[PDB]
Amino acid sequence: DWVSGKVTKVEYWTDALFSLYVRAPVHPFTAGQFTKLGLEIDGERVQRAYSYVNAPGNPDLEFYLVTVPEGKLSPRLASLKPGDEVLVVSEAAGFFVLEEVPDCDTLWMLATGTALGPYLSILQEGKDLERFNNLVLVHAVRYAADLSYLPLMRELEQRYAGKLRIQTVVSRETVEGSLTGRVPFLIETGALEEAVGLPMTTDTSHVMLCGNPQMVRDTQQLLKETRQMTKHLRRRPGHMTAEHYW
Amino acid sequence: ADWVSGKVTKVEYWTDALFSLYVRAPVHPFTAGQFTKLGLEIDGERVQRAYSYVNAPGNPDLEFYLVTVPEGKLSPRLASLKPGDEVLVVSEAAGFFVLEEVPDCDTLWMLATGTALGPYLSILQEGKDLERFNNLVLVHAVRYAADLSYLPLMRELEQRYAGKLRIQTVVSRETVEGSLTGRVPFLIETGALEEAVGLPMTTDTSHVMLCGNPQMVRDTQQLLKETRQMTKHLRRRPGHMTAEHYW
Ligand SMILES: Cc1cc2nc3c(=O)[nH]c(=O)nc-3n(C[C@H](O)[C@H](O)[C@H](O)COP(=O)(O)OP(=O)(O)OC[C@H]3O[C@@H](n4cnc5c(N)ncnc54)[C@H](O)[C@@H]3O)c2cc1C
Ligand SMILES: Cc1cc2nc3c(=O)[nH]c(=O)nc-3n(C[C@H](O)[C@H](O)[C@H](O)COP(=O)(O)OP(=O)(O)OC[C@H]3O[C@@H](n4cnc5c(N)ncnc54)[C@H](O)[C@@H]3O)c2cc1C
Ligand SMILES: NC(=O)c1ccc[n+]([C@@H]2O[C@H](COP(=O)([O-])OP(=O)(O)OC[C@H]3O[C@@H](n4cnc5c(N)ncnc54)[C@H](OP(=O)(O)O)[C@@H]3O)[C@@H](O)[C@H]2O)c1
Ligand SMILES: NC(=O)c1ccc[n+]([C@@H]2O[C@H](COP(=O)([O-])OP(=O)(O)OC[C@H]3O[C@@H](n4cnc5c(N)ncnc54)[C@H](OP(=O)(O)O)[C@@H]3O)[C@@H](O)[C@H]2O)c1
Ligand SMILES: [Ca+2]
Ligand SMILES: [Ca+2]
Ligand SMILES: [Mg+2]
Repeated sequence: DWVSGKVTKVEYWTDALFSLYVRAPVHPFTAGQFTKLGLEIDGERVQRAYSYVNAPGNPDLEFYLVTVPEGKLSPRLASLKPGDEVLVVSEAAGFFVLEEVPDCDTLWMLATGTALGPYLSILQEGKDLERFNNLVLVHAVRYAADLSYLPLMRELEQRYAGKLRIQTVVSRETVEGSLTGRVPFLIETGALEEAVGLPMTTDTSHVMLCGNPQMVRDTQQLLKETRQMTKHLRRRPGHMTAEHYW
Repeated sequence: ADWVSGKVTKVEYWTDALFSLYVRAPVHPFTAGQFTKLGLEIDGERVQRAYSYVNAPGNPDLEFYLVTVPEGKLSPRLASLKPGDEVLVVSEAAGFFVLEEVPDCDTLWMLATGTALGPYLSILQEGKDLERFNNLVLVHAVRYAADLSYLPLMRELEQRYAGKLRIQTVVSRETVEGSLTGRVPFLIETGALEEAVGLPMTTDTSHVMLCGNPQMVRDTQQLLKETRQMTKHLRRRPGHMTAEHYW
């Protein structure tokens, strides 16, 4: 069921990255889930999926978006202003949630670009992570200026008091404090595990992968070929849980 | 890889973003459907990317159909080459997206998005070793009708194959006469593509080649597996679909 949402704020982080804040009578959701946003464009209802950034129970629904220049809906969401109406599906969907994650010593959460949101909702909620000894959050972007949620990421790192390790990855420039390259290369060379201080192996880890579908594909391929890791299904458990954004 | 120096003979733009790059270079003979790598020494590296030959093997005008990727590293630099510029070229082609790897079938379907039409154009311009296929289907899927850069070549090929080759163009963001509207998996699932071409896409009749946009390749393979019971092809474990992803 669609419901009418009210835009409270659009905040731009760069010329292309922005966060959209909404009030809408949605149902409770599980951290990691997504809903759909909708607008009427040229007489047609256009809808896309967007992950909740906010923890469940935060009434300020938050979405981390990138403007796709030739896209249908994202440039229109990008022009929303406080007070504008946006349609929101009241029932969330998705299985990219903690309750579906197998037990493991280390939960790796890998995200590209604007796909960070499910992890932020999970980590801001802060519940049901006791059974994991280690948490690792990796945000991979083109440029350091694209690390829009680095302040929250550092606050979360502080609050988890050493359980959560954060690592930023910047692929198109070299910046102090970040690894340079793409995630598959960084896994294969040992760079990511050296920087984080933890191994990513079948004996220790479960790996969640969110965002760029070619990154998800290539990382799963590499983990399968070199780490003997398998894709996870609820009915057929494995080491790798993925959510593709397109 | 043995790099050789190539000479740009021409860059020809078809739209603001689509162009063909023409090169002379001492490359080895290649098999139609294969690709080489082009390189420029820029940005403190030898930036190199794979590009499919559009030309038939034996055509000395090496031809590459490219799209300018807005924030891309190499494609905007290739797009600003001029006659007489040097471009580096790997002399030995690579790739298995070639006829000798295609299982026997009644109908060979060749589906391409965007600038991934090149391997099929090289195969179909060469025109050899297609006797074992009864029917050939060439599908070019693009966003806008203006993006059908090789439509005149496709029409001449359609004429020269005297009916053996069926061509269909697909345009996803507008409705234009002569083209189907939408995305290839949707056109397959509704029967519209097959109705337009007049041939079925089934495991009994077809092998399907998929070239270009990796999501389209992924989604088309998924649809065909789920609804036509097709499998991915490996030389050692034959199946019904052969893919070449462009990223
Ligand atoms: C479960 C799910 C959750 C999603 N969550 C988010 C989210 O939190 N934030 C978000 O920005 N998008 C998210 N997406 C993607 C989103 O649904 C849209 O596809 C995106 O907003 C583009 O829509 P569009 O109509 O503008 O472009 P379309 O014309 O529908 O899409 C065309 C192209 O947009 C590009 N694209 C789409 N999404 C992204 C992206 N995230 N980053 C970079 N390029 C992209 C791809 O190149 C794609 O081929 C999610 C998708 C799914 C399925
Ligand atoms: C076997 C093979 C054959 C290829 N043949 C061709 C060809 O004939 N013509 C061609 O234009 N490209 C072709 N490609 C893609 C090509 O190698 C490059 O990736 C492309 O030119 C962009 O390079 P870049 O340095 O500009 O971009 P990068 O910054 O290195 O790439 C980033 C992004 O560019 C986009 N992109 C890459 N290729 C394409 C494409 N073809 N269409 C749309 N978006 C794209 C994707 O979004 C990709 O993530 C081929 C790739 C392979 C593996
Ligand atoms: N200029 C910018 O910084 C910027 C920022 C946001 C959005 N945009 C616009 O929006 C689009 C880009 O969105 P985005 O940058 O947020 O997302 P993106 O293109 O998915 O890039 C996110 C990250 O994923 C990496 N990646 C891509 N393919 C990969 C693969 N196969 N394996 C591993 N890693 C891979 C990229 O590395 P690579 O860098 O090597 O691709 C990058 O670090 C473009 O249309 C662009 O115009 C631009
Ligand atoms: N003016 C233009 O329209 C134009 C044309 C060429 C190049 N460009 C630029 O170059 C890039 C686009 O290049 P391109 O148009 O050559 O290639 P592309 O984005 O790969 O699109 C080629 C075709 O693939 C289809 N497709 C995409 N994802 C699919 C999927 N999951 N399943 C099935 N089909 C799918 C597209 O349909 P959809 O339309 O539904 O995505 C389109 O018909 C952008 O940066 C763009 O700005 C612009
Ligand atoms: Ca608040
Ligand atoms: Ca795209
Ligand atoms: Mg890309």
